[PDB]
Amino acid sequence: SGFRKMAFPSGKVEGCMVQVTCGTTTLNGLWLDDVVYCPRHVICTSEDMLNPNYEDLLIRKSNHNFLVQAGNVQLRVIGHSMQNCVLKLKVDTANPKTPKYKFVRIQPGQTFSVLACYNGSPSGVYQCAMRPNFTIKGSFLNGSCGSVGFNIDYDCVSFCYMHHMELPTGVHAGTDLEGNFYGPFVDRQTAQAAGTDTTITVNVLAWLYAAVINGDRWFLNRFTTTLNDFNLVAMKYNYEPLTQDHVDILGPLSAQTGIAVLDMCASLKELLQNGMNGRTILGSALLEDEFTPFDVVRQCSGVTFQ
Amino acid sequence: SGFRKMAFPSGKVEGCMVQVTCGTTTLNGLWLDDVVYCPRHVICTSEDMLNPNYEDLLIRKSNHNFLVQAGNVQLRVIGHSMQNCVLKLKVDTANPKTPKYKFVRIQPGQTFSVLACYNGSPSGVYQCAMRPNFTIKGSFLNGSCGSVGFNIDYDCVSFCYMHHMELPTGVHAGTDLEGNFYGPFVDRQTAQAAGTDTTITVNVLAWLYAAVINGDRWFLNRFTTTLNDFNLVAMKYNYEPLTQDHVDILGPLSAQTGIAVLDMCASLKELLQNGMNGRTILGSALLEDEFTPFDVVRQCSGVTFQ
Ligand SMILES: *[C@H](N)[C@H](C[C@@H]1CCNC1=O)NC(=O)[C@@H]1CC2(CCCCC2)CN1C(=O)[C@@H](NC(=O)C(F)(F)F)C(C)(C)C
Ligand SMILES: *[C@H](N)[C@H](C[C@@H]1CCNC1=O)NC(=O)[C@@H]1CC2(CCCCC2)CN1C(=O)[C@@H](NC(=O)C(F)(F)F)C(C)(C)C
Repeated sequence: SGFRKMAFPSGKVEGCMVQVTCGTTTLNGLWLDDVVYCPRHVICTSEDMLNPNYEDLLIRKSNHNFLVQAGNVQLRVIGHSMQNCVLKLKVDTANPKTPKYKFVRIQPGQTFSVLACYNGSPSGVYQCAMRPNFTIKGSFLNGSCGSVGFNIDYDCVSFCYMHHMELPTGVHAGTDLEGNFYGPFVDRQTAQAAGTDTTITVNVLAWLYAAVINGDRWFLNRFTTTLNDFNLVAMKYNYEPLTQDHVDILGPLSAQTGIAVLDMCASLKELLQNGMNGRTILGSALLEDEFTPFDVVRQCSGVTFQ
Repeated sequence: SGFRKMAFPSGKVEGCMVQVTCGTTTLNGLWLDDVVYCPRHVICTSEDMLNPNYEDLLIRKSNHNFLVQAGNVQLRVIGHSMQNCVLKLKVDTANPKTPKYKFVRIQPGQTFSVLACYNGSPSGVYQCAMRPNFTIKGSFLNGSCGSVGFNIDYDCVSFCYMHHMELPTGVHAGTDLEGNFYGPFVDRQTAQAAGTDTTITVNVLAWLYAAVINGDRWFLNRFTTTLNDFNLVAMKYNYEPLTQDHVDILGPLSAQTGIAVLDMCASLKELLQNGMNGRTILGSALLEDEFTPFDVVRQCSGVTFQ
């Protein structure tokens, strides 16, 4: 028992991280087979970070303008192209550490692990969710761009995120591995801002089930609610709506604990109207919304990866 | 910016994990050079989990009673010995993936990353602290014993924890890698219990400095306090005492933010007496005590490992 913010083991991804230098900018790249992926703003100059023309900027580069370091071994670039907001650097060596992988794009509400890197060297791993407003509440400093987010399914790494920028509230924006931004953000230094977020309702319910599995029951009650009546309360507390599909996804957790989903909704309803009154759930004094129903089952049931 | 519960990259440790079977018990072992380390209760039988005699139990075993699987490759045991509460299984192959390493024992208040494993296969990574009562608030299920806790310093893994058991409040107890338990716990199924914990004061202060670095300032105040007067307030809230050495360790964070340590103590004092009044710090509604001053500097300054 116990419940922790759990990331995937990072070893398969660590063996893909490299350092990409263009001019005086150094950031991280992801080396899979004979291609290195990195944020295209690596080619941006200090003179015009405000409104670059990346097509123009890239046509002025040669292969030799990209220094790629895999550890203490330099990789020769033999081709380059732009795909949306990422650069694809063709190199003359396939990464022998290439895992089985996919490029997948995730939905707001889903979670992933981030391997933060500087100078091609992994610094730390942590778990994030895609917020409803398409930001992620990350932990990133200068030089972290090109760090990736990922999920693991048995032996296969599903890459879902590459880091590109930090917004003025301290949250982060980036792309999928095809270079397409999550949300309405661009890789220029404009006045963009996150815009209003909501709480991921289905995930809070998942985490309440985790608490019950782990012996926190104090927030349970004998009441129930209709889905419609629950959602009227959710709207007022800036929670997002719960759907019948969310109820279906919570089925296994409902069956394990014996607590009907709509009964748990009635408990969440009372938590929202009354607060927690000096008590905690799973060591938190807030309702936690960055665990999916999958995350809870995995952690409380013990799935591994190989 | 941003602040996350950050674990170390786990790849160096993933390459050391193996599966150890004796009888009908399977758990995890740590393979370094030609030795596999695992919890000695792997040899315990179901008949007498209550009060085993491990010397007696081990003298009745042969090398061939230990099945060790490194992935899908079986390792031949060529010797075995007991060191305190761990078993040292000598095998006929050195782990070619052995990192530079040390066996270190940590202090309550210090943090480490845990690579949870089942059947020799890594499941997830998360960050823990050694509690003042020598438990850790982990996340562990059946078969997780032999998972290790560790810190990384450049290229060198400092192993500090091996998992052995779960106590009745859902917290966890284990040994250092020499087999010596943290705290007053034994590897028998008796009625042992955690005993009362305290909050790690210096770590809360570190995390308040992290918040200021990240732009949360609302809890600051114009007041100050003496160390003695602060500790009178700490005792009453079950915080542990703050020492001049703790004040010295917080020096760098004090200098970066311009907030004197004792000034931050006055802010913590008011937080303890008034609560947080519906506000949050670094996304938490509780005072967080599982980040050390080192953790904060590392995350807010960007140290890597290679
Ligand atoms: C990548 N190494 C870096 C990550 C970033 C530094 C601080 N914390 C982080 O997560 N990305 C950047 O510095 C990008 C690159 C930039 C925009 C594209 C053109 C070249 C310069 C500036 N930048 C930023 O993240 C900006 N943020 C913005 O422009 C935004 F607010 F999003 F519009 C700054 C202000 C430097 C954080
Ligand atoms: C290791 N695979 C396992 C980890 C544990 C299972 C559930 N969550 C966990 O962290 N360890 C055990 O099962 C140990 C082994 C045990 C004690 C030594 C002799 C052989 C049997 C039983 N055990 C336990 O953790 C106990 N706990 C206790 O005995 C304690 F409370 F600590 F005294 C049980 C009750 C099974 C959790």
